[PDB]
Amino acid sequence: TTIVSVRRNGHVVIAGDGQATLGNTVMKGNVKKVRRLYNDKVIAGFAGGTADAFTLFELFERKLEMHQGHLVKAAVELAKDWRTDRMLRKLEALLAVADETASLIITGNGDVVQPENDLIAIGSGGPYAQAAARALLENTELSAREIAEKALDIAGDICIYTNHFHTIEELSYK
Amino acid sequence: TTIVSVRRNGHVVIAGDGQATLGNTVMKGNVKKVRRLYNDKVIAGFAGGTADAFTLFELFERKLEMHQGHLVKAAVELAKDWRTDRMLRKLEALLAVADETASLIITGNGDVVQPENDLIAIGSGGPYAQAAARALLENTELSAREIAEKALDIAGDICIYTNHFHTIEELSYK
Amino acid sequence: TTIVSVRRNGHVVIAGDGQATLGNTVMKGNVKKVRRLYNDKVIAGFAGGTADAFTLFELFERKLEMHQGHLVKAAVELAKDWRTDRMLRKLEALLAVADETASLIITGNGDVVQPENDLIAIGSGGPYAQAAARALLENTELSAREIAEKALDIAGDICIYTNHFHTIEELSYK
Amino acid sequence: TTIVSVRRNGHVVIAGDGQATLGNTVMKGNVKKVRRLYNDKVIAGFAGGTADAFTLFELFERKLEMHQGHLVKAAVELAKDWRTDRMLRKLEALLAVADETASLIITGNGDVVQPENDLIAIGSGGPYAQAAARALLENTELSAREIAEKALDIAGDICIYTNHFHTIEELSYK
Amino acid sequence: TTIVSVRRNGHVVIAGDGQATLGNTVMKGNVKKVRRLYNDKVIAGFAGGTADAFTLFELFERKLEMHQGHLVKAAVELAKDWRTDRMLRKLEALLAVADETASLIITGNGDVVQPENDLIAIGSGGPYAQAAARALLENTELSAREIAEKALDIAGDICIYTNHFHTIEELSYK
Amino acid sequence: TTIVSVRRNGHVVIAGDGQATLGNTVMKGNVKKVRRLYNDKVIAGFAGGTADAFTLFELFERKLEMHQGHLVKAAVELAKDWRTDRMLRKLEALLAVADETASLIITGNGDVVQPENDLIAIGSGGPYAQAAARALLENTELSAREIAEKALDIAGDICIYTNHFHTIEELSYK
Amino acid sequence: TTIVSVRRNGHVVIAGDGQATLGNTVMKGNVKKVRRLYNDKVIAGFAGGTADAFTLFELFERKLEMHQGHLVKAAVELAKDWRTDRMLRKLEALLAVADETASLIITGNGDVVQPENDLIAIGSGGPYAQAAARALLENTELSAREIAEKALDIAGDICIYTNHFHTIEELSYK
Amino acid sequence: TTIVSVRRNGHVVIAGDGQATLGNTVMKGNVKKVRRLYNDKVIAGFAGGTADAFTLFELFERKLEMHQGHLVKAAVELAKDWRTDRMLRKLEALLAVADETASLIITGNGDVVQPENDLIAIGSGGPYAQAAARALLENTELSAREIAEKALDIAGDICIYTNHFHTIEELSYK
Amino acid sequence: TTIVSVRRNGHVVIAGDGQATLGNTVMKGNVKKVRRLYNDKVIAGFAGGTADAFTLFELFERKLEMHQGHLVKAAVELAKDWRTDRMLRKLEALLAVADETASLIITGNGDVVQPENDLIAIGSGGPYAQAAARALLENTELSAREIAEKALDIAGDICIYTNHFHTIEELSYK
Amino acid sequence: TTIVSVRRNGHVVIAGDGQATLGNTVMKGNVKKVRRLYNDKVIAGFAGGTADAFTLFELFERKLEMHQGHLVKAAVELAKDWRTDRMLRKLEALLAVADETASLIITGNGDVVQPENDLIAIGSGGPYAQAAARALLENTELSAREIAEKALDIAGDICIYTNHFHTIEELSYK
Amino acid sequence: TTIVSVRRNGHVVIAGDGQATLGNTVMKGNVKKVRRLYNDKVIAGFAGGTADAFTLFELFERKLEMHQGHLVKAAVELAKDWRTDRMLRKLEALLAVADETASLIITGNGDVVQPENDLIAIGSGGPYAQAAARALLENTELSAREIAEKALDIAGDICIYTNHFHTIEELSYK
Repeated sequence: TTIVSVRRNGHVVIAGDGQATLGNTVMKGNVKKVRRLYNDKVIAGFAGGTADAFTLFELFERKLEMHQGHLVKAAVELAKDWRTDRMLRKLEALLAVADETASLIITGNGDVVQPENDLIAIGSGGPYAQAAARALLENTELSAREIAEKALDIAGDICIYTNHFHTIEELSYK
Repeated sequence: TTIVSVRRNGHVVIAGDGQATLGNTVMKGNVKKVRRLYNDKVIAGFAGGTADAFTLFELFERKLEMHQGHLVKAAVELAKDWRTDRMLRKLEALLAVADETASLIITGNGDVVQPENDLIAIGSGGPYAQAAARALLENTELSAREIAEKALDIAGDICIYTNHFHTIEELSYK
Repeated sequence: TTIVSVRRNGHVVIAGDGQATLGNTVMKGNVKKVRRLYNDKVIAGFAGGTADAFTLFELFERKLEMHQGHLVKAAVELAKDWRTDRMLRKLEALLAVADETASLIITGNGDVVQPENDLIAIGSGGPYAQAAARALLENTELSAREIAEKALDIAGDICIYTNHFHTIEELSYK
Repeated sequence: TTIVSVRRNGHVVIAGDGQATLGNTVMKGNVKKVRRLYNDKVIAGFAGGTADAFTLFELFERKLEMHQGHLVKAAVELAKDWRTDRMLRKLEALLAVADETASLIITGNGDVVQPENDLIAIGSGGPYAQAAARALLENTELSAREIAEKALDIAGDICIYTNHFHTIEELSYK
Repeated sequence: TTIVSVRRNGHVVIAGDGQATLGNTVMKGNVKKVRRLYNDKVIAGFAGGTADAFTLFELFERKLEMHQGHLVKAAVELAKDWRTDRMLRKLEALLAVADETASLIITGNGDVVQPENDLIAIGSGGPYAQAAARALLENTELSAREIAEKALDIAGDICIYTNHFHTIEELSYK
Repeated sequence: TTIVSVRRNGHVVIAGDGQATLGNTVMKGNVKKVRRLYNDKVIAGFAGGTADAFTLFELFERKLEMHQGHLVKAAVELAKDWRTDRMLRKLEALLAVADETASLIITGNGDVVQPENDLIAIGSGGPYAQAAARALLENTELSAREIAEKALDIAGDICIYTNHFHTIEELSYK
Repeated sequence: TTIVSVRRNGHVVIAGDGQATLGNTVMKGNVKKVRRLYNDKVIAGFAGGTADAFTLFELFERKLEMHQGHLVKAAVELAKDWRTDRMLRKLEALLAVADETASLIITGNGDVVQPENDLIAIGSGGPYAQAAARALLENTELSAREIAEKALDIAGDICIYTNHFHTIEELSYK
Repeated sequence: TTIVSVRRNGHVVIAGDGQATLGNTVMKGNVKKVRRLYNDKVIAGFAGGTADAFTLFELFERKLEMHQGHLVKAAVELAKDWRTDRMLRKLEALLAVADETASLIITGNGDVVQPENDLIAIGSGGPYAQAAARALLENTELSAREIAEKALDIAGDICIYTNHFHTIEELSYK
Repeated sequence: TTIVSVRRNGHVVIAGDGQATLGNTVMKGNVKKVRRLYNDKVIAGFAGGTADAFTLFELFERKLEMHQGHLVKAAVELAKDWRTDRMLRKLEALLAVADETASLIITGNGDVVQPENDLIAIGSGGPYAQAAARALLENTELSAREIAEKALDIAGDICIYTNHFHTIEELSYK
Repeated sequence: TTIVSVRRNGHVVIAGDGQATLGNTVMKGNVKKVRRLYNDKVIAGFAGGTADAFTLFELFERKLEMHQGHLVKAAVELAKDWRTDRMLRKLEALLAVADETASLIITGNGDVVQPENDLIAIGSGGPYAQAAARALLENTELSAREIAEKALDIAGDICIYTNHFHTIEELSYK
Repeated sequence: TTIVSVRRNGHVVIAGDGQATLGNTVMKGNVKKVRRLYNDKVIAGFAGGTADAFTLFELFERKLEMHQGHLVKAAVELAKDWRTDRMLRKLEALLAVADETASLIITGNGDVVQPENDLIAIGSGGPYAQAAARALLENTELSAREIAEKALDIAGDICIYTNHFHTIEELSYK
């Protein structure tokens, strides 16, 4: 799976493919890896278990209620619980979550990372996506969405675990 | 890679995809895995190294000169040399080779196998292809080529190491 | 083992084989892998412990009583407790469950999955069944049952862990 | 160890050898691997720890008190507890248990298996015993006991972890 | 990563690089590895989870409030809870913390360590920094800062996991 | 390391970085990975032993003298001896070689490969270069050189085994 | 073992420690790891077997006779033979060799490396030595010998496989 | 690390080196591995974690309060708790502890060992120390301290994980 | 280590050696592996932690007080708590315990074992003792003691983990 | 397999069992592991391959022709060839060979061993046999043959890879 | 095994133990590890194959005849052929050889080594001997012999692979 987030001109997106792999075979090709949270004010993508994600995203909206939409703070409370809690600790996922404020990554290792230009590329195909996203951001006037999409397809072309089915969520605050 | 051979009504084909994988990434998407040998009277596909194949196919045409096109005999002489010879022994490939006479597999283990209905499906995607080829052969009046193709695409859909680029070689003796 | 579900024309089936393996030998050849549930309105197949099964399917029916036949909801509840309950967590299986509404998979991870066309193929022989089910579904008029069947035999013919003993549970609705 | 159960003409037996192996050496040659439970109405054999078995068999008689001798039901309650309970989970054994009703296997994996003709053959020598038991059941008019015994000796001859010391328990309901 | 502390002439620094690695690729190049604490009387560098850090440094300040700036004591308290608390135990990091009093390391093992000359060099690039810090400290008049710097660049020049983005937190006292 | 070749508008380049790694440290930062050959009519990049290189590129030029600049043919000859000669077999590398005719890869396996659009990206940083080269090639008018460059920096920015020292060998023909 | 070569002001040195380690114990503390070759015009150090080195250095003087003291050329002929020859291939060492012309490393992988300022640091302690050598070269007016020595001692202090026994060979061409 | 205890003529000592090793590098050279406990009436050395030791030694003084300085009894209570307690169980150290009564070793395996002449030599260098201590005790009239010291240095000379920094604690009861 | 029990003519002994090993060296040569219990009516040998032992044998005596010398019963109780109690579970050993009644083994698994002729041989040298004890028992009139002895020396002569220091605890009854 | 040689009163024997084990199963129970060589003047047993032995014993008779029956000399010539020769090196066996002169072992490691009293016990059951043989030799007036036999049976009783089928060869020179 | 050489006051000895081990048991207890050579002017000890030895020591004497007693030279010749000759290469051992001139080690690697004070300690018990030899050599007036002896016993007392059977070969010269 590959998940890409690009942010440009009051527009931030999160795109992901839809391949689920079991060993050396495709189990499902249309997994929805990107969704909306917190009255649609937040976009998010995840690598790994769907139910695992469902649980982590729910908790996140929760932490968000507790910090008035402050992305980062609620983001850390989750990176906090995630590593402490005996149950959450067992969960396995890679969260990519964004809003008008900022974009960031959330790992089970109690980490909240905010890459260089809010450019996120997680998943087995992450780096390939990042590489293309980078090339495009710095040499074309393309939109966030256009980049996320063209980047993700490139990833899809190189990464054996990423396909071409997409799901995109956008956020405009301009 | 997946290679499928189907034989129906004086028509025998050999189809293969074109993915070359390095670790978890696609190195090349249009590898030509099927070709012609012996004044076009023989069709052949291979899993593994291209140069490796080139060497083994050359020798095969050779063995064919030595047995007047007798597929099987020349096939075994190759399965013979392949395991004995200090150099060939190092080669690694999976040969699928056919003519109007019969279709067969040739392994470095000095094996020449002729599956149940001349139906061959080698490669990481082999079984998936075989399964579809089987379903189609026994429930539709489709041509060899149609089956090889539809089977290969199915393989391509399931196998993470097989793509949708095809190369087909057909032989009509009707 | 191999479990295949197929829904075509107001008919939806679940078919499984009967091999129980241990190491490299067959412990049992007639295991019942497909049963009925919720006053025979729901069908289901399972890969795993026979008792494991008996506890999950019971709980399911239970969840169905709590959501009046709403397949999905109960399904999500089950997958919900399954990954939470300290007792249920140790249980291991692969339920394939379906009714006139929809077909779907439940994995101990807590995932409820709805494959592309209500086509389910779980178990080591899973993909070989899928491959053949797909090929039949897209190139013949055969009935949902006939497909599960033929697919399953093909699975059993390739998978060293799947045999030819079958169990089918159909369901007509239109 | 090898444990064989055969049932023929209102006569069901359970036979087992008596070897205990430590690494590559025989630690004990007369281990009693078969015994009686529930006012002698039930026969049982076990592969693995003696104390482990003692604990599991005790609980089983218990579950039997709770289900009026209903073998199967009490059998599952045990396959249930066995996988759930934090303590039992650590136990390691393979239970073979029979009565006039039916014979079955009970694994720590929450499994209760009833082989094809109530023919059970568990243990490193299981398959060899099964193979002989099968040959004898279908080609001679021999008693359950005669088969169990001759089968077990054959196992003993082939399996390096099974000896020729026997313990048999029989049950006649004719 | 690489964290270097150096104390010479009433000046004590902590300098770290900014590389975040995952597998064989760079996830982030500008991580803030060195921050300030206890009303900016204390400096500190950390190798590990960004949130992990945020929880430890907070607790530290907390411990400092309980021992009025007594670096060491608070440091021992922190290392004390860290290996005891069921939540804190799962946290993983490497704090380098220091003030005019003394410089020191705190490891999740519960160790508070005071290296030979308040010279700290933690992280995969640790020793290459040490090696160069030592060489500068013993053969030049350079300032504490200048050393941490130069040392760190040298570290980044050798360590595949350390880069040239820096973060320095000085402290003058005399 | 990372070697990128790119051919656009009668211009074809080969660009490589200069990092030499050993374990987790940098042994050299300025290795010359791209040189010229055949009286400067041919360009080439190589990943591997510096002497290894020196023997292969020499032999190549030699093969070119035997096929009057026919890139491909010489290339096949080289790949031919390389897998045969008892001395050459032990040599390990990855040549990327190209001229106005065509660009291509030669692997010790004996393979001569011509990637989709004369786009070559070999080395651990290979795919990150590819990903970015592809993105630039398909969304900007940039020159072949400019792409190799930018691509390579992006590679070096992600790959822990690739740096920013470059070596470029262009070639104009039209 | 650690071997350091520094070159400054018409003065080039090669210093090495003298520890030989067997498992976790010191077998010998005064191994002579540096010596002179080719009528004293060449200095050299080696990591690994003494006899192994003796053989490789002999051959090197030989190759030197064949190339009129041309260090580099003779250096490559050795990196050539070393990887080809069936006997030499088995040898295991790391050669560091210098003259007034230049300093370089010679590996069994058919590699001849000339680090950035003729600064060589091979051996388990290599990097630590390099780091100190670097710090000293760029911040003090110290001689080659002084650096090699102070660097080597630092290495010795950090590397568990390097001691403080030294052997130095110098070369003055000023 | 190496820890040696020798007892001769109403004089018992405990000597240890001060090396802390991280992988293949020296992290600290002056670790204090020997200390005093219980109003100075008890001497003690430890191999492993400092904080780990701190915790175990504290508890030991405690157990000592509970058994009126009876070394052995309090020693066993600690070997008792150490293996039982869920927390202590995780601790890792090797205790060497002595008083005028006797000297002994205390392992996490619930073991309290009193070597042949109160001669203790634990740590990676233990055996080498023991060997020298033995030679000296039985062939010279040297004091406990002299032996501990000369033995420890020998260890230090042979063991790659032991240095020459010492800490000694003596006890005179004559 | 090696523990041998032998009962012949109203005499029953337990004999063990004294080697304590760690890695490939001898930590102690005089460990007391055989002691007395229950007001010296019962003898016993143990392989394992010295403190571990001290806790088990105490509990045993305790159990004996609860079943008036009924060796077996107490033995079963001990083996019962041993595998249940959360504290006792972590304890590891091998008790050989016996009296005029009977001889037997107790393993942390919870097993109480009575070997063929009250002949016990536990420990790495176990079988070599058994082999010799058996040979003496069946071909000579030697006393129970004399056998344990001679057997044990033979054990010590073969087993690298067993020495010639002995501890014997006899018992006459008739 | 177990092979025992005993020599007493001008009588020397070689006894061996007859089990051949494949994995965990008995493949053959009457393998002849002992035979005669050199006009019956020499007795011999072997552990391992039969054909392997056949080849080694043939060569031995040969070496014997070349050294006039001098056991030892011819024995070493074989231990010589065995390790040198490119073909013999691949052979795997354990030779036990005796004559009136002396008994000895011959390993592929170029070793010729003459145990303490010409007492040989090789094979997985070797030690158990040796232990019994020892006990018997030093406490009974039994013949060589009686010991070899009783020892071998004991081995057979303990060793899971040795059975009770025997082959004995004796030699009387009195 | 353990071989100790010690030269003090015109006396030089070589002493070895006699244990031959295989797995975890003793195959022989009286192996002769120290012999004489070159018309008894030279002494030597060896760790390894008994025949292996016999071939090396012979060749040595041979080399000595070619360099008139020049220990070192012959020693270098031996180490020279040893790593070259296709036959000798497979031989494995550890010669310790010495005369009035000097003492030294020869390893199959081709190394001739002269340890610090003609003190040799090879074999698994090597360092424990060294440790004690050093301690005696530096703190007592004992003779070379007496040291080798005492050292060796100490070795045998610690090393599980070394025993107390000795073989000493002295040499007086002054």
